[PDB]
Amino acid sequence: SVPSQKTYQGSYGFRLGFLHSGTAKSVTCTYSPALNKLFCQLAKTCPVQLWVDSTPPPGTRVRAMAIYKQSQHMTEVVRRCPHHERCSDSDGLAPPQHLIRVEGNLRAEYLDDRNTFRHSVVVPCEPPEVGSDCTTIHYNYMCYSSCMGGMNRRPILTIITLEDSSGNLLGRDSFEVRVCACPGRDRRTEEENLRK
Ligand SMILES: CCn1c2ccc(C[NH2+]C)cc2c2ccc(-c3cc(C)cs3)cc21
Ligand SMILES: [Zn+2]
Repeated sequence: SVPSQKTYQGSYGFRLGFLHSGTAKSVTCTYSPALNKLFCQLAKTCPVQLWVDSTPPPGTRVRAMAIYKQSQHMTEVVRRCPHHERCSDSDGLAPPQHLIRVEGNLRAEYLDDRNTFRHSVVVPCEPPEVGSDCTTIHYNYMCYSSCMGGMNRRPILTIITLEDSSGNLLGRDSFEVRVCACPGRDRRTEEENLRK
């Protein structure tokens, strides 16, 4: 009824990482460690790093899913709003209803869960390229947090799960997301509110 959001490194020491993009007015995606919150513009690239301490088996996958953060909305499926689900901006793979897309991975699979109706996007887990220390997935969020009839100003969390080939849990991490016009300014405002 509600997916777990408990952080779980598991046997492979799985966790996320984020770039340090700053808070200039021009920034399109920026992560706040103090808030555990990603701020991004609509349909812009959000790089999310995957870190492990040891190599998981072939066939391991990485799934992303959004849920509402507030308990009174947690059972509602997070989906694109009535406008954006009809705006014909598909990449030829993501269903138009899905909030979260993976950019530039032809092996991405999009699931409409037959029992919970929740949306998710899953890719094969891959090792870092030679010369790199981690692997990065590029996500896009396809509605604003404010979209009426959709998220409608309700905060969401993205849950990233490391899964075996059957879909069993190997690791879990999560972060709040705000999709907004000015992520740099909103990160500064919310960090100031937190300090106050
Ligand atoms: C989570 C992404 N990922 C990593 C992230 C950080 C580091 C540490 N670098 C210093 C190593 C790996 C790593 C090693 C192997 C694999 C895989 C191998 C196979 C066969 C499938 S995935 C994935 C990996
Ligand atoms: Zn929308």
